[PDB]
Amino acid sequence: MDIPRIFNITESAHRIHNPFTPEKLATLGAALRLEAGARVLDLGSGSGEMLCTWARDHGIVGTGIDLSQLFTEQAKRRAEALGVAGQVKFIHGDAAGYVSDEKVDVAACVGASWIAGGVAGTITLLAQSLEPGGIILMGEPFWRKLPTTEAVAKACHANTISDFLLLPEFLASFRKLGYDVVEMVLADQDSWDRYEAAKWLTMRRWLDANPEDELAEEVRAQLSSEPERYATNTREYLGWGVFALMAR
Amino acid sequence: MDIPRIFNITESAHRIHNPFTPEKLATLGAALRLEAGARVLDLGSGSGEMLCTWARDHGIVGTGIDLSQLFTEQAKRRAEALGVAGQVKFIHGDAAGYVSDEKVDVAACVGASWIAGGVAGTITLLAQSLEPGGIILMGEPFWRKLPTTEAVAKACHANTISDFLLLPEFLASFRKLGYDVVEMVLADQDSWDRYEAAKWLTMRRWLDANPEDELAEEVRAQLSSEPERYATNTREYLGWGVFALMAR
Amino acid sequence: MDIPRIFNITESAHRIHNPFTPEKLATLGAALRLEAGARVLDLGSGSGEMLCTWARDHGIVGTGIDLSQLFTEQAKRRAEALGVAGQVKFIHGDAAGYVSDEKVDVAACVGASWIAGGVAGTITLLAQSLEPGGIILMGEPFWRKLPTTEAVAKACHANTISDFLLLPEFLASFRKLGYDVVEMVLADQDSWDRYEAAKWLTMRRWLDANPEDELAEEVRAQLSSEPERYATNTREYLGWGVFALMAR
Amino acid sequence: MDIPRIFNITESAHRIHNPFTPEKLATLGAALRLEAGARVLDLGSGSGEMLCTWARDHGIVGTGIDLSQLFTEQAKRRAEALGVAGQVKFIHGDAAGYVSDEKVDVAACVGASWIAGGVAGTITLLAQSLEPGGIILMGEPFWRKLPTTEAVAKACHANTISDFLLLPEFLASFRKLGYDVVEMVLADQDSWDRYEAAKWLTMRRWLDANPEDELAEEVRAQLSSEPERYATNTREYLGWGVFALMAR
Amino acid sequence: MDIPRIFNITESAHRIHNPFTPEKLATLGAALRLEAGARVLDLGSGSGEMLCTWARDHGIVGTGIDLSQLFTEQAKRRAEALGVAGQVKFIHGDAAGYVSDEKVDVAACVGASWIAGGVAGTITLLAQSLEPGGIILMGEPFWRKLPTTEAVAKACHANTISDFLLLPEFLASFRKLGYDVVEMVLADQDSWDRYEAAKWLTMRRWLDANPEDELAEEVRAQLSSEPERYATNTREYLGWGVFALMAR
Amino acid sequence: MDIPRIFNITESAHRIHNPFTPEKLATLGAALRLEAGARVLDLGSGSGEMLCTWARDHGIVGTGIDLSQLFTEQAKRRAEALGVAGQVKFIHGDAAGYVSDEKVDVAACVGASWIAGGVAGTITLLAQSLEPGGIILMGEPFWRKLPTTEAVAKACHANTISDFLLLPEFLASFRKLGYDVVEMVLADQDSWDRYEAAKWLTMRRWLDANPEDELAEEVRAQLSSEPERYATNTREYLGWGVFALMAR
Ligand SMILES: Nc1ncnc2c1ncn2[C@@H]1O[C@H](CSCC[C@H](N)C(=O)O)[C@@H](O)[C@H]1O
Ligand SMILES: Nc1ncnc2c1ncn2[C@@H]1O[C@H](CSCC[C@H](N)C(=O)O)[C@@H](O)[C@H]1O
Ligand SMILES: Nc1ncnc2c1ncn2[C@@H]1O[C@H](CSCC[C@H](N)C(=O)O)[C@@H](O)[C@H]1O
Ligand SMILES: Nc1ncnc2c1ncn2[C@@H]1O[C@H](CSCC[C@H](N)C(=O)O)[C@@H](O)[C@H]1O
Ligand SMILES: Nc1ncnc2c1ncn2[C@@H]1O[C@H](CSCC[C@H](N)C(=O)O)[C@@H](O)[C@H]1O
Ligand SMILES: Nc1ncnc2c1ncn2[C@@H]1O[C@H](CSCC[C@H](N)C(=O)O)[C@@H](O)[C@H]1O
Ligand code: NA
Ligand code: NA
Ligand code: NA
Ligand code: NA
Ligand code: NA
Ligand code: NA
Repeated sequence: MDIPRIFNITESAHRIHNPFTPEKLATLGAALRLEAGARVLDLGSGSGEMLCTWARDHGIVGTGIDLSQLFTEQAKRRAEALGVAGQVKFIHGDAAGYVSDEKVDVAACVGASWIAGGVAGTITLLAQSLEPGGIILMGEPFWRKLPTTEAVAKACHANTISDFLLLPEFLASFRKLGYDVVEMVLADQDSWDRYEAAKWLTMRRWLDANPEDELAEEVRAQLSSEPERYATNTREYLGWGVFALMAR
Repeated sequence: MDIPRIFNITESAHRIHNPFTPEKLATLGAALRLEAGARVLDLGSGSGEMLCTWARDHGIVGTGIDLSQLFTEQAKRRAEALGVAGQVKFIHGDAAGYVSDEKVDVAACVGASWIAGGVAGTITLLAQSLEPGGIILMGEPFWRKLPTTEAVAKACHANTISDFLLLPEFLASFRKLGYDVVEMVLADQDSWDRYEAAKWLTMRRWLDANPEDELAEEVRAQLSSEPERYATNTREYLGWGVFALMAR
Repeated sequence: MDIPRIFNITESAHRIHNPFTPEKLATLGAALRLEAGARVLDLGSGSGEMLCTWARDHGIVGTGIDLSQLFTEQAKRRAEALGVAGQVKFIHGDAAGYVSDEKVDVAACVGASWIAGGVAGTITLLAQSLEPGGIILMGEPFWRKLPTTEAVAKACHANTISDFLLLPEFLASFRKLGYDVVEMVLADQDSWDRYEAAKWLTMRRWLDANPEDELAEEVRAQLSSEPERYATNTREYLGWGVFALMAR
Repeated sequence: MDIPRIFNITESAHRIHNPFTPEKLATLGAALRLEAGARVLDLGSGSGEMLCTWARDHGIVGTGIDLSQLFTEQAKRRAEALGVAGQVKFIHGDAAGYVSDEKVDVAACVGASWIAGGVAGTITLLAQSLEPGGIILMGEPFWRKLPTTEAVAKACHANTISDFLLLPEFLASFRKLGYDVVEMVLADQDSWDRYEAAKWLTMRRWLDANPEDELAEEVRAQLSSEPERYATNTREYLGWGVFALMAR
Repeated sequence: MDIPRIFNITESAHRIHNPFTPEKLATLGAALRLEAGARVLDLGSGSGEMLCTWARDHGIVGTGIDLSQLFTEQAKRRAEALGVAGQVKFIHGDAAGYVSDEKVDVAACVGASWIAGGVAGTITLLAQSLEPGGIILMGEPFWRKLPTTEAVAKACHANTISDFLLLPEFLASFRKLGYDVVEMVLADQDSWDRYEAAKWLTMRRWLDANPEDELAEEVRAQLSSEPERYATNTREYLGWGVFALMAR
Repeated sequence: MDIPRIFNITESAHRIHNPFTPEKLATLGAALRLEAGARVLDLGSGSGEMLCTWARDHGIVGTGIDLSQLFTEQAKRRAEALGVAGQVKFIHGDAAGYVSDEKVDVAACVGASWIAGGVAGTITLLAQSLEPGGIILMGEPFWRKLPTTEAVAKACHANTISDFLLLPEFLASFRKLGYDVVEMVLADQDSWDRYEAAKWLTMRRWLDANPEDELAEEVRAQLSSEPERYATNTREYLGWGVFALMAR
């Protein structure tokens, strides 16, 4: 099995499947003070950009599990291209209930927390793989500012305003779970632009090539509506970041 | 050991050590559809009013653990007075890490969640005592409305506004923990008045009797300031309720 | 025929199918100054709680018509349980166009006014059964405060904001129909909680028992979303009450 | 002498001539921790509901003075009906300057403070009857929220906004007089509804019976206008409560 | 009998006794798609401008009843002046309870609904004269925008804000009565100016001619105050229109 | 081919298929200073009211293309009725890509700009038919005021708020295209009422005649909801006008 086809089409040219730039991803690697040889587990690892670049830049080793066949293949090509295939392994499969045999120094789920039914569930899962004194990484949305209506929330892929919290309350929610927040690297509007806008070029080039595809009608509708939807709703209201956690 | 002396002085005449009336407490018992013989565990059971009245009215049995020696003694006198000592047992002691040998149908912590380091920790503790298909009860504050300043928060015994959530987000926080909210009974302003205002009469009568006590100066200052503090801050801004939870 | 199955599932454990507590229902009985022997007609009588309790407490007699087979059966069991079956009769059927042969002192429709196509139509219908000098009872929603968006209205089971009025304008609407408002008993937030929150426990227990039912998917979705929806929309914005009317 | 006829007509069926329910009145009795044998003086005692019910429920004894002949007669019938005539005495007369020979444990004026020219004057009067260590009870209005215009104030039976204070400032005003506030029981909107709405049924039934009375025109005008006036002005803006005071 | 003298003085030179221009009145005639021979009943027909002009322009026939002797005489002169006396009949008298013997295609009350005690009563009366498939016309005020204070309402000849509704809620009120709104023609500020400002010239010319009349003092006061009152209150806040209704 | 059936049903009795009165349409003709013999092309000409009335009043000649068979037939009957069939020709067909052989003095698209994929596309198309020094006419919506939510936009037949602009920005958009705005005639609320309200009478009369039509259910739902929807959304927020353009 796989993820739905439309995601593979829309994000086929993304290295990072989230609102983070390469510069943010490198900032995060350095913020974690990763040492050579550190072991990383990444559940929902996308196209392996985090593991591949940290292997290259910090000498880490690790494993990435992802449900997408396409993105798994990209991750493997990426590790070859960077010269780090010896350090990082990519597995195509479902990461639900995944627990590592050898403990890791960093256990991450960067924007895939439905794997264990939400943020708390995912933290509990990742904790099972974690070396005492290690770090858990959660990549998650929050309100950059509070939407004025529930409709802005539904245009940001939530059901209600209560699905997300403003940053102080979101940070508080990790504390209330039992964790210290020990680091964080947040998206800014420019990093959101990178994630969203790149989909538009990808979609248009796909559409030009696939005018009689069963999905061409749907894609054409998305391409038409997305820039304005994104600018009106997401760009102003939706925050995102990676939060580093250690259990008290 | 015990709780600090000032709490015993201020609340010596309270049956319910929270912003709930007798009528709210009975509403809660009926809302839970308690059957005769149902087993209840109550961590931080106060003066045993919940266990004693539900024993009388619904035929439940149970155990209440409380750190206060005074309130434990009151709970035992209450059970005798109601004719339910055969059904409900009160233990003087620290409820931290308390796990029941026999499972219970209802496992409760009504305004004492620091016992396991917060709401999530306490839910996890209570779950260890719970019969499959049972209910967890959490009695907790939330924002009735959002304070306009951090100072209102500090006047409501929080450190920051982020310590509490508005009701929709608070309900969402239980869902995000993995629980369905299956019932709730909330304080209203009248029930808050019962909890707070009763302290003033108690304090004044204590003060009249104990003019040379080491605490008389402190109590005199509290009595003077409390009604206005309460009316300005708590009465308008601070919500409270009991939430009934079942793990999904 | 019957009402849709989902209502029978959700409300199977409700005595009162509206945002009124037992205490509100008793307040209403006393507010009407009901005399022993007074005759009451109740169209859309639910589980007969109003007729049964007023029979017990005030010595009234009457008839309740309801389309639900389940709720009719409950009403009949309730009258037996209270010792008032001699005083109150429950009929399973459609109350549209129902006119009593003997006149009544109180003719009521408590939250079922679609029976005669709305509030005005229902008042006109009930008037046909009414003794000169009798009282008409209408149980109806109104805006507790004005929603800020049409979406809050649609989340409160209206189509538009104009479907309901703020209380002064709603009271004015009865006056403009030709009636004096002679009494009223309104829901508060606690009574709304009783009506809504009780559905959640009922639904969860049903779901646990009926995992392969054709409705399990729908019920699971409702249970997940309802507490937050209710707290965000209904609890703050939607009013409800019973209004007592006499024609000028 | 007597009170004006219109008040006797409008309130002839009220047990409590203020925005308090029976449940609030009983809450107040218990909040005061009244002991059997405690002596109560009630100036402007209405229909004696406070004295009669506290005699029945707490074993108090006392005296109620009221200017209304009707309400005095009702109070005497009430004490007989409850079996407490031996404990409570009702006197028809003017309570201005009334000082008790035997001291009392509770000296009350519940919504009649014009007797001594206002709140401060009335407190000073009641203090003359009070046992050292006793409680003074004042039943008084305040702003539940601040009216936006002087016209809302005049529709709430004040002359100006400055006639009343918001609750914190009102509580402060007792402190500034020299008293600790030691307890309080406040009206809510439901208790206001009980007080106001009951007048409408009373008025309509009176009007039906007295179509050619000199007051029928005035009463008809009041009945027409009151529900909307009440809902627009009083229900949202006007607070009321009973405050228990002890001199510092 | 007649209407009070001051109205006859103020409006003696008006053809249309409402905030409608001739152009609005003609728009309304065409909007109703009146056919030659259609029968119209007009209760409170003023100076007969609606009947006379529709007779001339659409070939309708009809009857107008008005309580003013003056305005009845004007209506009769108007029908002669337009050459339509054969088509339209004006009757001086009270239109309360008026029911036509022959049914009509259009039954109208344009700003005189106190005749049957309000909008609903008047609709019910007009319905008695109506051919199945005919139209009822109601000319009524509503809030163009919501006044900020009750005083603006009293300056617009209402008692309270709740006397009128904003247009969406007003339209909803007809729907809730059982009627489809099938057409409407609304006043604008210019049509209000025509109705109000014309009174000022009339009043001044009357005053110049009648300096010792018993009403000269009152008229002088009105003339002085009206333009500013009108501009401050009515022109911005008060809406008006004619609504065409058909029973569902 | 044709337009969908529902439009033909709803607008069968409209001469002007837009929020313009006859008086606005005549104002526009005079504003353009049309000379006898001037040639006009009208793409999406509706029922030909613009061409027919300008032929009659200004002596213009022209051609109207419309996709509706019904509205084309009406246009031809209209030209006969006005005595201008010699001057104006109506063609049933698709106006997309339509370019005139003889140049015209006025090239118009009045509320049909989807013909060339929007305002800019339509201007470019019309320009191909235009005599140097001629005028292009575009009939288009804009925001009369900015909706407070995207839902108001969707209730005004847009997808997002960004679909339309406030008038200054809308006028700027023509300037930014390369055109001077040389004249304009805008709808007001009364002209919107004419366009929308007339649909309600048409729909009701259709419904009365066609109770078993496949569309009766849909039409009944529209008739019920439209007046309130229109008053809440369109009447206050949606602007419309005809803008006269000359290329710089
Ligand atoms: N059950 C599952 N197990 C593993 N991966 C899953 C999954 N469900 C979804 N995914 C993957 O979760 C990812 C979410 S996008 C984030 C990917 C990556 N962390 C990055 O930032 O680039 C997708 O790559 C998708 O393929
Ligand atoms: N570590 C601990 N173990 C058990 N009880 C504790 C405790 N720390 C505080 N408490 C108790 O927690 C209670 C908080 S007040 C709430 C008490 C009770 N549930 C009621 O509603 O009336 C106090 O009674 C206090 O004695
Ligand atoms: N046409 C109809 N005739 C009679 N009852 C109807 C009906 N349509 C719906 N109902 C009933 O109307 C009720 C609405 S709920 C309110 C029920 C009751 N008055 C109470 O307050 O508890 C339901 O019990 C439903 O069964
Ligand atoms: N001068 C006076 N002396 C005694 N009673 C007076 C008075 N002037 C007014 N009253 C009484 O003051 C009362 C005010 S209403 C409040 C009555 C009562 N405390 C209750 O809550 O029900 C009326 O009963 C009226 O008769
Ligand atoms: N009881 C009654 N019966 C008939 N006409 C009445 C009436 N009471 C008032 N009127 C008339 O109602 C009218 C209100 S003014 C509106 C008049 C007319 N429809 C127009 O628009 O011009 C006045 O002409 C007044 O004379
Ligand atoms: N492709 C197309 N070619 C020509 N006319 C079209 C069209 N698509 C829609 N229309 C027409 O465009 C019109 C939009 S309504 C406006 C019509 C006219 N200008 C008036 O103001 O009255 C309708 O008459 C419809 O029939
Ligand atoms: Na940036
Ligand atoms: Na309350
Ligand atoms: Na309450
Ligand atoms: Na209440
Ligand atoms: Na105008
Ligand atoms: Na206008």
